[PDB]
Amino acid sequence: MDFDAIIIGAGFGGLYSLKKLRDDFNLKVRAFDRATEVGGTWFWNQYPGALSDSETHLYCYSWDKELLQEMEIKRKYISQPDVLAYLKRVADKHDLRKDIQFETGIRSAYFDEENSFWNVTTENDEKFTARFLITALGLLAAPNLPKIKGIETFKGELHHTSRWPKDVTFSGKRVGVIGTGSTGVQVITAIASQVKHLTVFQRSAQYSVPIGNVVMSETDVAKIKENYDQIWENVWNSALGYGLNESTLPTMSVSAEERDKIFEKAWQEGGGFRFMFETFGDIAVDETANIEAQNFIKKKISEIVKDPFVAKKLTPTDLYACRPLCDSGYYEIFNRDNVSLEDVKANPIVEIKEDCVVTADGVEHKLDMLICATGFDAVDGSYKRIDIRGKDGISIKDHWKDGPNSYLGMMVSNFPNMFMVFGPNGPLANSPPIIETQVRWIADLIGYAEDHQINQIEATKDAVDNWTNTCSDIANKTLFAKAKCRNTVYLYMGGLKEYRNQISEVSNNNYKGCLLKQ
Ligand SMILES: Cc1cc2nc3c(=O)[nH]c(=O)nc-3n(C[C@H](O)[C@H](O)[C@H](O)COP(=O)(O)OP(=O)(O)OC[C@H]3O[C@@H](n4cnc5c(N)ncnc54)[C@H](O)[C@@H]3O)c2cc1C
Ligand SMILES: NC(=O)C1=CN([C@@H]2O[C@H](COP(=O)(O)OP(=O)(O)OC[C@H]3O[C@@H](n4cnc5c(N)ncnc54)[C@H](OP(=O)(O)O)[C@@H]3O)[C@@H](O)[C@H]2O)C=CC1
Repeated sequence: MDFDAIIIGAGFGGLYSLKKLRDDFNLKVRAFDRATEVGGTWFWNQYPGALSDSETHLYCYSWDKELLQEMEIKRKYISQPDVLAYLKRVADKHDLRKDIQFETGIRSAYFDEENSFWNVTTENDEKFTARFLITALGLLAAPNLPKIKGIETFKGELHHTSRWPKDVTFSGKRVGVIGTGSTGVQVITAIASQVKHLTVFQRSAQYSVPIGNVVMSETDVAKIKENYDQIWENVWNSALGYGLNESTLPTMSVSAEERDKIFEKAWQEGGGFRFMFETFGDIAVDETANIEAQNFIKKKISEIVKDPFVAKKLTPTDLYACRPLCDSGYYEIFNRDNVSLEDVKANPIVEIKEDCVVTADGVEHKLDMLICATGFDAVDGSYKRIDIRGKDGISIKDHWKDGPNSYLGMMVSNFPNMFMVFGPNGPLANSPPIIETQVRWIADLIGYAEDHQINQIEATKDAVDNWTNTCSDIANKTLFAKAKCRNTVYLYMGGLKEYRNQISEVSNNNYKGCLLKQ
């Protein structure tokens, strides 16, 4: 009797969840977040070089036409402080904070089968009740780097990229970075010119393409805002929602000289998804096609990195091109006299002293600062860190013991009245379009519940297994069977448009696979 819905999360997913349910469906709803301000991961992740993978004019909401026309499009891609300022504007305009309880982590969510609602308890023993639970948790857990003996003995600055403190200075300091993923590449490229010396501890070299983050002219921004309606229709009609001309052309169907200029054109425009999916249509499907994309980036590495032994060290061994990163000058950094690259697969880290990282060759790497760009736990980690218990009292820890399974990426069997926003078993595409799709869909169902006097919604065990069927069927058709994440399937790989088709069919067929109770 407290609320119609409780929302966990104050980022992209939770913000739109609260706006949709409160202002478009007149529900009484409260949102909770451990943060002190809106933003989600854009409020937490403030490491150097933090940048969006998707272009500025698309990494935003589409449901507010006035916001689209007044939005600031400063550069082709948007930095973390600017995303945070955008989400704070969204909360300002739509009067959202008055229904968000900040500095409040939820500890447990217990489904009350008798009354058909959720018992939600914060970490300060505050207990709320609500008919529906909206979980917009994102992806977060941060595996710091234990496994390395003696990391707790380090006397210098030790930061994980997810907990990046304020007022970090780099001048005159010897800095080390562990991790060469998307975050590591961004930090390394941003700080190398600022430090006295940078040591990169690379376990696995990955492919990276230029992002081409350039300033946007008054004319560039005007052409976007004049054609914004068509731009978003292309997003809903695409597989990735990145504004790309998604290619159908086979990689080997063109000559070697034509293939080189197609890759070169995308290399100049910039963009990771552009290089994989705007160039040709079978790079993630055919091995001969994939190797062609590998050899182009491998050739680009050996031209940029003048030292052939450093270039060889940066070249991915046998890793096939599956999600290459984007960078703003990552390969050029290793030409600097103050940058050292350490292959910690052939020369592993064995211990950390009070003042250094020591490798297996005995070399002590003196450091004033050690940055851990080591990553984040699995996508179900944010859910397992919650004490959620549905029917018969089973917890999501037990139910997802062997990975996350769901119906349409939004519903979990044995967990009624719980709807996941940007959760696992979802599509691989631009996140704001995915979040908007799922939030509009979930709100449509809850409105269908208030109209039809329904107080319990639950997915069946077989609709979930049917979802695992279509995800595994599409996934096993693509090259994503070597170094990724994902018989539990983690992602639906049919694209955004087919995901919206799939989810529209069951909303048009009386929510097939859902157990509606009155
Ligand atoms: C630097 C960066 C750049 C990215 N760029 C792109 C891009 O270009 N394109 C793209 O498609 N994706 C991108 N992503 C990924 C994706 O867009 C983000 O994960 C996205 O912000 C997800 O939004 P969200 O609201 O669902 O989750 P989040 O933004 O992570 O918000 C989740 C919130 O829930 C809160 N929360 C969780 N559990 C609890 C609890 N128990 N109690 C209280 N609060 C809780 C957290 O504190 C957090 O504030 C990027 C991610 C990062 C980190
Ligand atoms: N817009 C963007 O481009 C961004 C996207 N993201 C998203 O966030 C997710 C996380 O990105 P990231 O933060 O890079 O997390 P990642 O897991 O992608 O990067 C992990 C890095 O840490 C290294 N590592 C982990 N453990 C060790 C160890 N014990 N010793 C040495 N090296 C180690 C890994 O090496 P190995 O590979 O050998 O395990 C890898 O290089 C990505 O999936 C990405 O999609 C986040 C920020 C920016």
